[PDB]
Amino acid sequence: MGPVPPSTALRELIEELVNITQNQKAPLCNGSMVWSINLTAGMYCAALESLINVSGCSAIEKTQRMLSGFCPHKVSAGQFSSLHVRDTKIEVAQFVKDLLLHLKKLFREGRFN
Repeated sequence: MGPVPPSTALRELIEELVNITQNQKAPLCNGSMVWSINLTAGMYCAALESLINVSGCSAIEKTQRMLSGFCPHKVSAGQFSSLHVRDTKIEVAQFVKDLLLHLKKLFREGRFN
C-alpha cells in the first residue's frame, strides 16, 4: 500500500485534532502559550516551530509528527523562522482552533501543503 495521500492525511489530522480539543475540559498543556503566526502557504512549517516551544505535552507529540509530514522542517528549540515579529503569545487551545479554520479551508480548494 502506498503512503497516505495528502487530502486523506488532512482529514485524518483534522479529525484527530478535533477529537482531542472537543473533549478537553481544560488546556491540555499546563496552560502553556505559543507565539502567534501568520497563516500562509507555510502554515505547517510556521506552526511547527511555534509548537517546538511546548515540551512535556504528550497529547501534541502525535500532532508534531503529523505536522512534520507536511513540513520536512527540522527545527531545534534554538532555530526560529516565524517568531521574528514581536507578537504576543496565546493559549495553545486557541492556537489549534485558529489553525483549525485554515486546515479545513485548504480542503475546499484541494490545494494541500
